[PDB]
Amino acid sequence: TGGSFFDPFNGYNSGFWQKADGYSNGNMFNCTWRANNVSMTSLGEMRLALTSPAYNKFDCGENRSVQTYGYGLYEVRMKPAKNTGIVSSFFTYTGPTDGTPWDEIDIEFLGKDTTKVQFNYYTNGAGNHEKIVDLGFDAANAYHTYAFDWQPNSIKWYVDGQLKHTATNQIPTTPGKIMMNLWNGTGVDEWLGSYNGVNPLYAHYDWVRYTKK
Ligand SMILES: [Ca+2]
Repeated sequence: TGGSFFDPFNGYNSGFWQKADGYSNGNMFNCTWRANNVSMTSLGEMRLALTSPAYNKFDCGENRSVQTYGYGLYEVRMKPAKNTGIVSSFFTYTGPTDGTPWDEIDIEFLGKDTTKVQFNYYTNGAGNHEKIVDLGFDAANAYHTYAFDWQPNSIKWYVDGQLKHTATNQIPTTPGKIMMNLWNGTGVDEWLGSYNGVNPLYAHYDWVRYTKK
């Protein structure tokens, strides 16, 4: 696994992170990941872009850690994109492609309503832990700090240092990579709203911190 770190996103660290490029996840992810869709701003931010190179085709950005991370506090200072039919995320993930069980822990912002955040996690591919929380502000407007404390017997999620949600049942056990992506869905209209093709759209990440357990 990796040790504690802080990245201020003043520049793109290619020994530490890697960009998805040249393929689509398939199913609900109605886009092709492109390296060019992950970029660094002159303000010290990582920006993920949803862009359209041709009619009804969408390019998106996903960035992942090279190392894998285990128990402890994950914090992201970010602001999601705002639009029907999209998600901006910050999550941990390992699964069958990595020779392990599907273990994942999510903070997801459904673009159809950026005044709510969704929490979730999967343990050995079993999911359905969705919890939707009212933020009391519009996440798309300004940076906020979002976090999860992943322990052996519980996950605790925070918004600006305040506890919002706690899970205790069927908790993930396999270290995963730290990931962020922004994408437009198809086939999941009830969850995300339909996507209406509007672009470009951006999600911005000021910084990421992990603190080992
Ligand atoms: Ca920064």
